[PDB]
Amino acid sequence: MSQFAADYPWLAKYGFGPTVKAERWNGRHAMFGWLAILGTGVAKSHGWLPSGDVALTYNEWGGLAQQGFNTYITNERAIIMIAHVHALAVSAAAAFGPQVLGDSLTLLDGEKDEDPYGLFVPLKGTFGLTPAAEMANGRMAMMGIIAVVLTSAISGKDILEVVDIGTGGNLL
Amino acid sequence: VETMEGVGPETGNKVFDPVGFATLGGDETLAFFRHAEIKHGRVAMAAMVGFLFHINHIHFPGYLSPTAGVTFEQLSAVGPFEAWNRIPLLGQWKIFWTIPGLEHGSECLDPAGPYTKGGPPGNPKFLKNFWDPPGFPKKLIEAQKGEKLFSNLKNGRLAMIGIASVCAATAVPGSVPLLANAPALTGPGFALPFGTF
Amino acid sequence: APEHLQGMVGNVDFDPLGLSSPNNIKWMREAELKHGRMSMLAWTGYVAVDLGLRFPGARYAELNSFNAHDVVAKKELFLLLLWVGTFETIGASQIYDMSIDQSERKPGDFGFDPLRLLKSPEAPKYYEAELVHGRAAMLAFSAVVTQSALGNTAFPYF
Amino acid sequence: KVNGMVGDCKPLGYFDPLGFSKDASPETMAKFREAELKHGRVAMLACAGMITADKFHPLFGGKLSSNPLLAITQVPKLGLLQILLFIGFMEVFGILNSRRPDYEPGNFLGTSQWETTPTWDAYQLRELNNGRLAMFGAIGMLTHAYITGKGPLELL
Amino acid sequence: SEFVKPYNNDPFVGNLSTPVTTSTATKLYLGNLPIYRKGLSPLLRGLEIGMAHGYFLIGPFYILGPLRNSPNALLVGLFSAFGLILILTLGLTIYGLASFQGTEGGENLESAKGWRNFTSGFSIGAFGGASVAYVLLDNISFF
Amino acid sequence: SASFLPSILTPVVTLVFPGLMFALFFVLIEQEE
Ligand code: CLA
Ligand code: CLA
Ligand code: CLA
Ligand SMILES: CCCCCC(=O)OC\C(C=C=C1C(C)(C)C[C@H](OC(C)=O)C[C@@]1(C)O)=C/C=C/C(C)=C/C=C/C=C(C)/C=C/C=C(\C)C(=O)C[C@@]12O[C@]1(C)C[C@@H](O)CC2(C)C
Ligand SMILES: CC1=C(C#C/C(C)=C/C=C/C(C)=C/C=C/C=C(C)/C=C/C=C(C)/C=C/[C@@]23O[C@]2(C)C[C@@H](O)CC3(C)C)C(C)(C)C[C@H](O)C1
Repeated sequence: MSQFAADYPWLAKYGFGPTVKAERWNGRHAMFGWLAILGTGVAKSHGWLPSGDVALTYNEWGGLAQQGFNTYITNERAIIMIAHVHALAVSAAAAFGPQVLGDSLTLLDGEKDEDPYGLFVPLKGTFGLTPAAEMANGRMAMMGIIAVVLTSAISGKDILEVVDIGTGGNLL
Repeated sequence: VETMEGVGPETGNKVFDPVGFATLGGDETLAFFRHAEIKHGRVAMAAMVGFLFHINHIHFPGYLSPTAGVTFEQLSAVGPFEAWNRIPLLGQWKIFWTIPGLEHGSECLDPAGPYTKGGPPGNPKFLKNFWDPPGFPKKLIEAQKGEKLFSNLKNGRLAMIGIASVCAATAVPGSVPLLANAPALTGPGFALPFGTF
Repeated sequence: APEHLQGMVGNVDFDPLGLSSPNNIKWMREAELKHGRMSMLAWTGYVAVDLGLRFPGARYAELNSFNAHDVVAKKELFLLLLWVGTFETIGASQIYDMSIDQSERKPGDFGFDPLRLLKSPEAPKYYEAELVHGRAAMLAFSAVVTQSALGNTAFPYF
Repeated sequence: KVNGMVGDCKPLGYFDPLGFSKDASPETMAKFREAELKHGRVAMLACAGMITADKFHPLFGGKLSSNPLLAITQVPKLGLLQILLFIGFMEVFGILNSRRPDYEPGNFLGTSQWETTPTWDAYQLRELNNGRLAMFGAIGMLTHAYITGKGPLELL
Repeated sequence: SEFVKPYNNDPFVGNLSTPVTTSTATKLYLGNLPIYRKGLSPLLRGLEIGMAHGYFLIGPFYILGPLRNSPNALLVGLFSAFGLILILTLGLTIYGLASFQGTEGGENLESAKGWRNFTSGFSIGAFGGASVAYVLLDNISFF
Repeated sequence: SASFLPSILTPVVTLVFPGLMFALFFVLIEQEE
């Protein structure tokens, strides 16, 4: 807090660093990415459209074809990458656009960061579209991402399929 | 205000107004409605004279664009509203580009302003000698031309009714009883600009 | 009665989910009015095309409103896209100016009153008639498209 | 120079028969001078264009020389729209010049701020006389191209 | 005559009143552009600059890029225009940070609030102009 | 699978990191007392 405010005054002026704004935004991103992980699980389940066995040739994608160890980049990774790039373009338009209908990514001119604190953020009495409940949901989503990453790394299974243990028959 | 003109006999000497319309807005809305009524009337009377010329096979003794090959003779061979579909493709452009020029001038270049705010509706007399290239009204008194304007409005309404009847009879057979069947009045019943679009 | 931001045309204080901040009220009204106007035009066009009105020509005939979108997209809907975007650009100017500052420009008031019908004594009734018709037409067009998507297109969509 | 306006050439002087400029407001004079100068400039462009495009037309290849055929045989609709957009931009700037309270009529350079000599009036008269000549020449060129079907450097 | 005179009636300022600097045509052009037009908030100035610039910037990447002879030429050009627009937006933000510090704000462009509004308008306008020119370029056979 | 790490790290590091460092360094240059 004040340690990071004194350590990085330029960075803590604009709300960056360990602040409540950063953690709320990261929780929202974790929620949408949980939805995206579930959607990609459905994508491998149904086989809506992308196939991940064919390759990306040089003659249609340039130097963004064969890149790692002279290894082909597949159409599934390319499709998910293109979707992520479009999400990032919408993200840049929202971050550097007019601040309408939205909490700002950064802090504006001389405004203090909010503080719904944390600890346990009482669920009863804060139901609905309240900042404390959305905050709790994003915090739980970030912890779910951390737990899924650790479980997949330990078990040696796919990140999309280590959650398939905890669903049972679901999507894929 | 609904004092204006067009209220006379055969309607009770009162405003014919079942639906609101006249009270849908204010004074400027009435001026716009009167300008629309007068312009609609004049267009209908002109269309009626042109349609009567077309039925009686009164065409110009010219050629109408020798490059295309269309002549005035086979523009009268076909029925009404199909002759407009055969006026090449530059002729529709020229008839049009002439008519917006008149519309833009008739609204813009008024020393008193638009008919909604200053100036009577149906008065493009600021276009010099446009209404009267000869004199015709040049010695007529004001009391005469007021009655003539009233006759203008009545004949315009009648011509609107008549051209609607002609379009309906050319479109839906048996709509007009006196028209019934006819040798002419055979065609699409409507004319799109530039033929198809 | 949710907050004090309400109190305008078509207000019955209906906000159960509470999606109305002090800032997001003018944008909410502008979005509702834009959706309502586009839905009135959309429902009228869908019904009128399915009722029998056709563009004169062999291409635009034999087509219902459901299977019209993938036929005229590259040729006829492009002109509508150009004109709608042309109007929406100046609309964007006015809307953004209203959003940041400019203490006039009530949401929906684009100034498009050419006939000057607001000079009538029934102007507030025109306001609530517009809003009620916009809500009814959003519901009506959503109904029409979701019913016609489930097989039975016809005219009556049931 | 009569009434503050250049003109009045030697072969025929203040050329106002029919009384178009008798007892007329200076606004009417400004409108008439704007019309005359814009006609002259458009007609100089037209005359030079037909003369050059009769014998030197490299922009699209073989493109004929009958001037009404030139505008329709090619020049795709985007090109005509771009020409119209350019001309509309210049006409909007003409309107904005006409609204200014220093409006010399055919003047986009705004020469009222700088000092002027009779040589400036002589050059303005040169522009006006060349403009009028090109007015007549452009009408004649279009008439020949319709009657015969050949351009200006053709027909000879 | 003399068409080159001291600039703004001051003979010792480092400028001249040539027919390029002080013509009425140049004043009408450079007094009605978005950065100079009267009665414009900084956001609208940035928006009107941005749409033209984005249209422009998606111009050269599609035709001359490394993937020009590819079925994905227009998409790659759009993405390259998006990246250049993001770089220009970052440059505008860091210029505003370095230039306008401890300012009062307001509708003036030379302030923190004004430059933030200008940068936001430029970014959203540039992304929109690139997208619009993508849409027009994908259906270029319409014209 | 270690065939992704070049294509991930090399653009991130080589492009994104010095661009942010140039922007941050320029801002730190031009801040005054
Ligand atoms: C339409 C173009 C046009 C216009 C608007 C003007 C306008 C003007 N001229 Mg001008 N002029 C023109 C063409 C034009 N000229 C041409 C072509 C010539 C060469 C013969 C001249 C030669 C000329 C001289 C030598 C002088 C002027 C002067 C003037 C100014 C005052 C006279 C006046 O009131 O005229 C008003 C003019 C009009 C209202 C235009 C009338 C257009 C009619 C309707 C044309 C009718 C047809 C026509 C007779 C023949 C054309 C058809 C033919 C191709 C077959 C005024 C600004 C005087 C001046 O500058 O004073 C300082 C002066 O001394 N003019
Ligand atoms: C060493 C780091 C590095 C890397 C990884 C790249 C990567 C790339 N360069 Mg590049 N370049 C670099 C340094 C680098 N450059 C330097 C130092 C110079 C100057 C000498 C250039 C000059 C250069 C030119 C002149 C061109 C490239 C092109 C390309 C692209 C190759 C063509 C292709 O397949 O994609 C095709 C491109 C796409 C599919 C678009 C991808 C969208 C963008 C790039 C992603 C967004 C990135 C984001 C904005 C980064 C933010 C940075 C900011 C935070 C500081 C690729 C994106 C070509 C290119 O971009 O094609 C138009 C091209 O024409 N480069
Ligand atoms: C100073 C030593 C050094 C140098 C010059 C390089 C150089 C390179 N490494 Mg690398 N690397 C190093 C140490 C070094 N490595 C160490 C110790 C590790 C183990 C963690 C790695 C792990 C590593 C991976 C996994 C990958 C590279 C890759 C690369 C290449 C692309 C650049 C890049 O993305 O790096 C990214 C490197 C890192 C994120 C690791 C940090 C590197 C060291 C620890 C930092 C040393 C800083 C050095 C002292 C300079 C200080 C001044 C500086 C701030 C200006 C490039 C040839 C990529 C490759 O193979 O491309 C073909 C790639 O995918 N490196
Ligand atoms: C056309 C633009 C006109 C500009 C505007 C204008 O001047 O307005 C005047 C105007 C109307 C009007 C108005 C007034 C009522 C009069 C006044 C109003 O005043 C106000 C303020 O209200 C304004 C307005 C606009 O309402 C209309 C002017 C129309 C004009 C000047 C029309 C030229 C056609 C020439 C043709 C068709 C040539 C065909 C040539 C063709 C089709 C060929 O085949 C040539 C050919 O070579 C080809 C290709 C191959 C060769 O082998 C064979 C030949 C040699 C045969
Ligand atoms: C208290 C204290 C100490 C401490 C501590 C501790 C324990 C600190 C722990 C911090 C911790 C544990 C921080 C986790 C963050 C997780 C994040 C940010 C996840 C983001 C995930 C996001 C934003 C979502 C990303 C994606 O959605 C995207 C964008 C697309 C999807 O396709 C993929 C996914 C879903 C992944 C010390 C060490 C003792 C020293 C000192 O005393 C101070």
